[PDB]
Amino acid sequence: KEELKVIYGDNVDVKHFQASPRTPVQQLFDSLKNAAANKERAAKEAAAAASPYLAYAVTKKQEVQADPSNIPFDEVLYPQLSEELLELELSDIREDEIALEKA
Amino acid sequence: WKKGKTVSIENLNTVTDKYAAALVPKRKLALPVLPEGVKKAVEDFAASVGQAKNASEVSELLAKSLAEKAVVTEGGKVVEGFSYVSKAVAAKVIATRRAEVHE
Amino acid sequence: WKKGKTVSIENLNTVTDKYAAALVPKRKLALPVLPEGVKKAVEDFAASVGQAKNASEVSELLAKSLAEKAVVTEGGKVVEGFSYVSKAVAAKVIATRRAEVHE
Repeated sequence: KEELKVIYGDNVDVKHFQASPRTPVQQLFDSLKNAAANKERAAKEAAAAASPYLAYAVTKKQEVQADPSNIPFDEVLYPQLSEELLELELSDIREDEIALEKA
Repeated sequence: WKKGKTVSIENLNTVTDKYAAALVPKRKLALPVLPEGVKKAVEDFAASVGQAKNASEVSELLAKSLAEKAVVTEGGKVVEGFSYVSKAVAAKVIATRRAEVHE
Repeated sequence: WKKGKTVSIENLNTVTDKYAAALVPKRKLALPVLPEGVKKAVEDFAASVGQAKNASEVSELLAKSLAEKAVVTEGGKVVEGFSYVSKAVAAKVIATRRAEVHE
């Protein structure tokens, strides 16, 4: 909820994104949906910065975070880990299936 | 910083450049953002042939088709033959596997 | 042509301009040809994000999606709300109707 409230508001409907998570294509298009409101927010935060160092740091932090290629995907970064997280879930489903096959 | 000297803004900004360079993932999806120089060039050609009412919807299909085949880059260079299973695809695998065991 | 005068190439060419203007149909489909100024602008952006191996195949989907919604113009202006049934769609109607009666 805390990762998707900044896109979809307070009533996130977490159940829909839990059953079907967002695609990398879908994660791109919500990053570009608020890309106009984020760059304007980075301008007003750099203007209200206390120092020129704090003004450069917010524009540099937002320039990295505006890029949707800078979205870290654990399926891309650690591929053998993400297939291990998949077979972690599928083994619990398989152990329930062996109990039904024994019956 | 040296005891007699004083740290300057140019050295402080390359340090923040080093922090934000670590925010970039080691291996990332090259999720393409459609540039406005490409986006309105398509939308003026769509308005050239009378399709200005669906000129925007054409540019979304151009943006999605570039995004559906988004490639994986590591050092800026494309990792050749890289296969990844996303979290939305993996949760679709889990849900049909749960529905097999539940029925 | 007058009996003392002599017909010039400028008058002969506007006459051939009048013949070729009749070759243009009174109501025509605005079938869009993708301009190369738009085509390589998409293909350089596709090569910008590492998709240069499928840069050409992206431009075909942009050309087809503009062509699948090709609009109908009469005097250069779009005929609003114009529906037409093509010969490929009509022959698909005939073939399933023949297959209904044959079975």
